[PDB]
Amino acid sequence: TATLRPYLSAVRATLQAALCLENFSSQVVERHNKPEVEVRSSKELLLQPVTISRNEKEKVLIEGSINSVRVSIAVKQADEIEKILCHKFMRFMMMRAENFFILRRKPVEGYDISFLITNFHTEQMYKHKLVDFVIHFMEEIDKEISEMKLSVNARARIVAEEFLKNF
Amino acid sequence: MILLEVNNRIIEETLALKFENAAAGNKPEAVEVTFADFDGVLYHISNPNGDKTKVMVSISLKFYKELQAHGADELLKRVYGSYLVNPESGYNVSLLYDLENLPASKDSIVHQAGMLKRNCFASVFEKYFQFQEEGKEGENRAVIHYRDDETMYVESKKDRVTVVFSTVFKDDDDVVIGKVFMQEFKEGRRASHTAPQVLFSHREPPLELKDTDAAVGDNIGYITFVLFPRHTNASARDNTINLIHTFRDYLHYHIKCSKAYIHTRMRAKTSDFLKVLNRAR
Amino acid sequence: QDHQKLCYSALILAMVFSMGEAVPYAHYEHLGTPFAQFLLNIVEDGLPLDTTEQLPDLCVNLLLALNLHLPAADQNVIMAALSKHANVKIFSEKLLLLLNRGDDPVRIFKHEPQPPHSVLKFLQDVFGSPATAAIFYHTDMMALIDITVRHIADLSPGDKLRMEYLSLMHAIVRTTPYLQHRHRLPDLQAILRRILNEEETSPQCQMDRMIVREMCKEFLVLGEAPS
Amino acid sequence: EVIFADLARRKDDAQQRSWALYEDEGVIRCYLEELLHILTDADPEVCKKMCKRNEFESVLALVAYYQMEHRASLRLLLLKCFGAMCSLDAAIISTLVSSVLPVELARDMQTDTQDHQKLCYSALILAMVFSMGEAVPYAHYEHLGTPFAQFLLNIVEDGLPLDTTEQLPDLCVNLLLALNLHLPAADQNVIMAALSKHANVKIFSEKLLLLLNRGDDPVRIFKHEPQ
Amino acid sequence: MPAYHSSLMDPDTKLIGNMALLPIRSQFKGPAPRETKDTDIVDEAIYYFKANVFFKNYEIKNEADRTLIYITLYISECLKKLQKCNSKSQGEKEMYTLGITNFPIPGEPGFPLNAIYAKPANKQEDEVMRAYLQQLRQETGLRLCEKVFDPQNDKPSKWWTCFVKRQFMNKSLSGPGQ
Amino acid sequence: RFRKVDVGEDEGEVDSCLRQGNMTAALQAALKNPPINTKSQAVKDRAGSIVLKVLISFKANDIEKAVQSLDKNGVDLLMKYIYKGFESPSDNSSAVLLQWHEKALAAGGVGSIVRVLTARKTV
Amino acid sequence: GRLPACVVDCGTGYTKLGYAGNTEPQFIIPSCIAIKESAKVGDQAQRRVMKGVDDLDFFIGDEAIEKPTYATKWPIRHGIVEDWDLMERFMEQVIFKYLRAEPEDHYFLLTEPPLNTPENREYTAEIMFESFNVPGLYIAVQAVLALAASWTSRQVGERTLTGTVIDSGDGVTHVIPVAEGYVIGSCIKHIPIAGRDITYFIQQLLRDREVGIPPEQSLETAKAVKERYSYVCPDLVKEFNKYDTDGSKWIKQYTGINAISKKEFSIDVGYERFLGPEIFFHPEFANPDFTQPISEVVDEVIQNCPIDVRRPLYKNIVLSGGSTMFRDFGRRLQRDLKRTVDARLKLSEELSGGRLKPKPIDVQVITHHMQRYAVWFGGSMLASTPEFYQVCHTKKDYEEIGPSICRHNPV
Amino acid sequence: MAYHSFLVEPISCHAWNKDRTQIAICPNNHEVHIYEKSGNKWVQVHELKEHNGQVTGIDWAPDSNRIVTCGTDRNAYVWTLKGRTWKPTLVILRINRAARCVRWAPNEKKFAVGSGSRVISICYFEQENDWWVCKHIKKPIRSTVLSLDWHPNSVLLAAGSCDFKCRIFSAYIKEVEERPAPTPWGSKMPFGELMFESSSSCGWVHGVCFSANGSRVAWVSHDSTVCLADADKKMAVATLASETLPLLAVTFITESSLVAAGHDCFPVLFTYDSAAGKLSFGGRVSQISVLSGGKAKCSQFCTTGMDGGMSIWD
Ligand SMILES: Nc1ncnc2c1ncn2[C@@H]1O[C@H](COP(=O)(O)OP(=O)(O)O)[C@@H](O)[C@H]1O
Repeated sequence: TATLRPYLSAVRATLQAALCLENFSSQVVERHNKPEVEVRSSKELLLQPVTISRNEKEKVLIEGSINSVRVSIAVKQADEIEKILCHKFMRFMMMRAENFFILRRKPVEGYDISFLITNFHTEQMYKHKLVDFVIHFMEEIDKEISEMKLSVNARARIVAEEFLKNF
Repeated sequence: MILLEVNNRIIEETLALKFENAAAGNKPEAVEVTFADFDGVLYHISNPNGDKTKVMVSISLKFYKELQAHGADELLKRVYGSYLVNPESGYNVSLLYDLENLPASKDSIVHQAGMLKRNCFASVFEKYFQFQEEGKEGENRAVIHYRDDETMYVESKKDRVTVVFSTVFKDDDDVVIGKVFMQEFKEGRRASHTAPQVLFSHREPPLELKDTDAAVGDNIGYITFVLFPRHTNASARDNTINLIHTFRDYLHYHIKCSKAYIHTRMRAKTSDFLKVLNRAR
Repeated sequence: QDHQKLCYSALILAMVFSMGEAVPYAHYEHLGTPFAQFLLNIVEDGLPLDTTEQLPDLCVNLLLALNLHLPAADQNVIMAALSKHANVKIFSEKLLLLLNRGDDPVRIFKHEPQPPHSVLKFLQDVFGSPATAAIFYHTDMMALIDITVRHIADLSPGDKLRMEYLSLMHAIVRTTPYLQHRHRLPDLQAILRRILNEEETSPQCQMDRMIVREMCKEFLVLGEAPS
Repeated sequence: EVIFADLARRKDDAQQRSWALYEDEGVIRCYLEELLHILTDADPEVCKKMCKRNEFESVLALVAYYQMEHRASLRLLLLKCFGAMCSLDAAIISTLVSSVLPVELARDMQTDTQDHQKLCYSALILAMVFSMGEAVPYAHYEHLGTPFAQFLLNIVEDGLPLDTTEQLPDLCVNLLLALNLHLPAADQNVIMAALSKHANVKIFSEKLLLLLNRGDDPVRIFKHEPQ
Repeated sequence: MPAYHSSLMDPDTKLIGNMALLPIRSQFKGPAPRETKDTDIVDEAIYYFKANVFFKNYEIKNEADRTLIYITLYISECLKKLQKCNSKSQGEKEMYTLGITNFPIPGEPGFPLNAIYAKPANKQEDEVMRAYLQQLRQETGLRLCEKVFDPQNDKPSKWWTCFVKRQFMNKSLSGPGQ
Repeated sequence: RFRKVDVGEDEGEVDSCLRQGNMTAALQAALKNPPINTKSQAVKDRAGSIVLKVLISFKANDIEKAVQSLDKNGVDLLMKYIYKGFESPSDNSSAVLLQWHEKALAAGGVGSIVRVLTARKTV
Repeated sequence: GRLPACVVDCGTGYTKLGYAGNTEPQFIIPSCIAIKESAKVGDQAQRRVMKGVDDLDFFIGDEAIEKPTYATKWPIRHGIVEDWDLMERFMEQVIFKYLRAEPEDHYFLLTEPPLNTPENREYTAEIMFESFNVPGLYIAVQAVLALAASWTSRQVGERTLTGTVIDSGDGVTHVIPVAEGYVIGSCIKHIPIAGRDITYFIQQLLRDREVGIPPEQSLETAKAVKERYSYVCPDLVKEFNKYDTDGSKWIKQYTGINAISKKEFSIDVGYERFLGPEIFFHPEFANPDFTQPISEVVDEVIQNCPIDVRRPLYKNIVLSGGSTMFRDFGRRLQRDLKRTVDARLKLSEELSGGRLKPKPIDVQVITHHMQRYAVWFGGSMLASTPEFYQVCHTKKDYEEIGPSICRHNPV
Repeated sequence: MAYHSFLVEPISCHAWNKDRTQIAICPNNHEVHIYEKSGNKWVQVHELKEHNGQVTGIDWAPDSNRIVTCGTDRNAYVWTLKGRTWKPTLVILRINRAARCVRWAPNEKKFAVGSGSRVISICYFEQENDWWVCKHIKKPIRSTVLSLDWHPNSVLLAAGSCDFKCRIFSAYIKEVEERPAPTPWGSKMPFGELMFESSSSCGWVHGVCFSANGSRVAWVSHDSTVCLADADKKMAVATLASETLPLLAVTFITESSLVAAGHDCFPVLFTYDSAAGKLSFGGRVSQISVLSGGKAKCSQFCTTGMDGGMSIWD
């Protein structure tokens, strides 16, 4: 229902506030340094989860912490065919998480993809370009799925021709 | 490969090799090999009784009882003649060559041996085509369990011979993708005006077949071909029979490939996303 | 027989017509339907010399530019070609890949008094009659309704282009068998609810709300309550 | 520095150079054509200093890559680079002459007469390197001697059906004149055996006098000091 | 791992810098005594050469290895000249003029192994090892010139000239400074 | 097996102002009662639902005046209710809350959002 | 009736295909794929983009090695699958064109190199369970199958269930100690030399020595002289002297046919008869950073194994894979080992005053005619057994747990 | 903006020599680099590299010329310039988790280390061992201590913490120091008594500072808030919330003005008035320090940040 420009702008202003990360050695093991949003072992270092959604199916969850932020987002699988094609697209993107330094190797339960930014990423990478990548993903994902649906339809038609024409 | 080829390479290779050494005469080396094909066929090539000079091919179709009701016996004799020896134990057909008497037409005998599964199936079509080409109509309908949960119904009508492939899709991916392919088969005449009518019924038996215990369920599909006199006639029947009996595996083969084709494109689309994130470094 | 000259000829015609001005009527002796049928054939199966596979793209670009100046769908010398062509498989597909991205290939230059968005124009001209509405395969038109029902939702108020997708849905509703298959009708109504209630007050927003009132008055299934 | 580093790092990728998997023509083409520009747009003394860096490793690695590469497109750009390098300094020429490069060019020409464009450039680069009259390894005469001289005489007398510019006749004259330049003595000279054995040479004869009439010397293509 | 190492380090044999002045069975003038055994350090180098150039790690046992390695580096240089020679007579005359050129000595710049040879500090060290290394070069070139040319035609043989490209662990006695 | 041992561990006024059409004050009326201290859960869901009724029933062109009438405390409370309504999606609700967000952001900036994230006593 | 399981051995040089219960593979095919290259006119800017059914226009095996208008690709590198896009296509035509087995009802035995990264087992199971629809899969350790092939082929009474297996495919060499049928995985060592490195070293050495081999056939001739003229030498420096002095007998002419002009050409074959396979004993030749001879690595493997098993292992060193087939290979490996072990004992006499003399160790190196396809044969015998259908991962397991069921390995 | 990028990587702490001729920094590793102002351009003069893990705080005693360092290796070391090379002295710090901050006392007889062990270690020299020994403040600190500042009397110590609360503690070490005078914070001040607690409950407390009279503490929190507690109003605390991102560090520059900095990457001035007791945003990264004029009347101050480099302001 709601248009795409307000939804992205609300997400951007939220995510811009959550990337105020810091370096923070953990309290629970001698001198381990680990993202509190994933280890969750002390709870005065976790921020209140916040959620932005444009309808009942497309929602972005932001889970902050003193040293990390986890961003997990869901996209509308409007067709039976899109569920398959979206799962495969996410799988093949998630299969390369060592190159997308901010990407988890598994999604958060009930979300299609989920990013994890550490303080180190906001120190080494351009922080504002990490936001722009999350936004650029969120803009393009459904155009990319639509292209796959068309390209599969095309293949099915050409393969049907190559059988029938021989009779 | 877009189409599945009809001739088994293992027969085509091993017989061509053995008959080559027979033409050179150098040695009757032993052979013993077993291999499957589609449809649960289970071939065997062996030396009979240990006679290294004789070579015997056997077929093992699980559905040959209630296929030889539709010929599938006189046809094998018409095509193979002297080569159609008595069945080997446990197998329904055997076919014996020897390196002493095989003719110089080596390429013909080896190619026709590779067709052995096709020459078993072909008799049901050749019979029902000849019914349609001669105007009988009241005859019984051929039911052939080419797999154990998946059955072909060949029916003759004064204008038509129709070939209903019941089929089963094992994963939900295959149901969703398969339902796309057969939509393009439904319309496929739009690009090929002479092609046979293809109907697809999904979960439910087609309404004329609805007088037998045809299955119902989300995994089941019925595909109906309609073959006109431009296909069933004596000039076209052989090519038509070659195409039709492979259709079921043609469909499942391209389902597999289309999933692979998607994977190629997904890796490309991923790489063009990664190219964006690299600008954040 | 000169692949290079053919490519530049097609490119220059697209460049030349890219501003949508009317031509001498003497032009349509050649630029009429026989040339349009020629361009459809080049896209549908190409030429042996086109080892770059490059003419199909140039010829798709050219038909969009050629149509840009024609006023209507009934007289349209291009649409009369599509009607009479035996089977338009490939052109149907390439046109959707462009609409999906939503860019306009014909605006190759920066000149400021820009014409209409060429692909939205070309599709509105396709659907203006039942004979050309049959161009699409069923699966293609399903993907078309999906693509446009998405773009109408995502465009913000006051955008020039949101009216055009509204007009293209109006065209599709009015001339295809839409209300007998209803492929995305729940989602369309949910958007038309929002569009009709939209409290923004710019002239283009008023025009968007008006064309929804035209569309729902013609087809009362639109604007009905959710299921 | 970046180009000569990366070209070396590809040349020794012994897996990819014989059991190809990655697509690499594009990146190599871009690196080679970038190299060719710098060797001709930049200050020659810098370009010299990088070629002669570590006993000509940058040069000799690129030569060894040419023996190993077999894409005709990539081969053609490598030749253009070798010419520009050959123009810089007689120290580079004498390295190229002493390396494997002349032998592969002569083997290529005798076997692959079809790529007219590579064939012309091959004869040019081969005449350029020999233009200084440096002594070669005796192992070179095995290919360069009497068989190759007869092959050139056949081209200059009879031509090739693919040559529409007649550049090969003139280039083959210049190449025979270049190879002869370094040979001592007289009777055993591998070129003179070819002239003796060839069946009625005559076009070469009258082409040769037209050079003497003007008195110019096509082989002195570079201004390098010890004429 | 184990490339071939020098056999003939007799404890009687004097050192200069980090190189052992092994006797040489040569008619050329020089300070080391006249060898009389059949094997000689120049012949060790020449006998090992074809095998030795393929190994890519080389552990110095003693000063004689720093001596024999120098010969192989010089053989990998003389092959460059004689592959161009039309005849054995040309090569023999050429090789005599090659070895007398003033090759760098330890620690003098452009010498390829400044990490591993220390410079002679004094005239009676320096001049004598020049007078030694010179006669090693003179003999080494001549002994190749006897065996690289095939006697049927004075072709500098394919089997020897094949090695010209294969520099000894990528070290050149020409020196990388040129 | 040693390794596996776990060890070492208002509504009658709100609807009155709404029915009077005092909509700007109806926003204030909702924000008077923050159930921040409440241990009860259902009280929180009630308070969020009441404020959502005002945010939805507001006219879209008047949201600018409504937000601008709040103090900086009200703006931080408004944000804490905005981010709550996003967790109960409904066909209209998300479209208006995304607009309330943009105007509350223009008033309170990203700092107002940080005070949503850092709020230790979840409303 | 009951259909035989499929056995596929995805070698770095040759893939081997067939059904369980056969004494030979039905096909031996080079593990390469020919794809249509005309896309390179557009693909100058970026990797080839596929549309329509163009990705079905490919050939594999002997149909692909010399086609005039297709670029041959070699998907497998160090035994690992390096480009899963091409390997996934290679599997399609293997299953449907050659074997003609419908995947849905045939179990697959699919081999693995011991160095295989876990991530690559996830992918290979994911392709077989989910791109295809195999009912059950078993990723089998190549070395154990090679030992069992010798066990089941060799003479009764000498069928010891323990041995050190040296497998040298085309990609990498593995030295695997086995005792009582258990792989001692901790003690495995890998030698980064195999047939490709031998081929490339010959290929370089010809290109130094013997210009005139056309570049397209440079790989063909290096492979041919390797397989037909090369042998493991007894002593390197002495062999050079033998070739220099008796060159009339040691130098062999090879005559090749030009792929294009179909003119003949000919070469001397020389030092690259014994150079080449020498790189097993001097890895520093072909590889900059490895230096232990194979006859050194084998002893370090055994002398890390438990003290009881060391003596059994020396009695049953099994050679496997085509790169071990050089003439006199095993004879030298034994000699080097024997010289290494008997000295190890002799030292322990002196450090004990000769009060006791140790029993010798009987180093024996064994070879068997399956070596071109020994791993495959060992698989086809395993796959005939009823236990195989109990050991396989069933498709239902991949429904309850993802690809992660294939993380594990013998180490 | 005077600026100089020492490193691309986060300058994790800095401390200044007595006359500001030298600056000590962490180059985002377990080493401390000292730079001397070699004319216009900085040159590295020393590299203190005894730590076994990342240094997290540095301080430089201006009268005694000693550098104290602490890190996530749980070490602290006091560095003395022995002739020409800095040599360390052991601190028996006795903490089981990372150290996070260090500050010398104004009298340089003692220093305090805040840590993840939920304690503040107060260190003083034990000359019979030639090592430094600790007493621990402990009782009300519920989480890690992020920042410290000393009262000018060298007894009262203000501490910020992840449990949202600023606090003032009496670090009176009776072994080394004469009893302090009474103060407006209180007359009692034995070791470890709790003089003050913040009203705050939400954001972490990143930075804490005393006024030069010691009568005021200000702190900054992840709420993007500044607060100032004034002892002469009997510990009434002003508050100002702000629209920008959080503030990470703060300093007084006069008794009535602050400078602060935060994730917005630029410095911000907050003034205060003792009449109404309100902060005011006078407006305009990892820590701030005063170069000249001190906390009473600063003339220059400087900043360093995760974005790298050093910056000086007037
Ligand atoms: N007679 C032979 N002598 C030496 N090597 C051989 C011989 N025959 C084949 N080879 C080599 O064996 C190598 C490996 O083949 P194979 O064992 O099938 O490898 P893999 O099974 O690992 O793919 C190939 O490089 C092939 O050239």
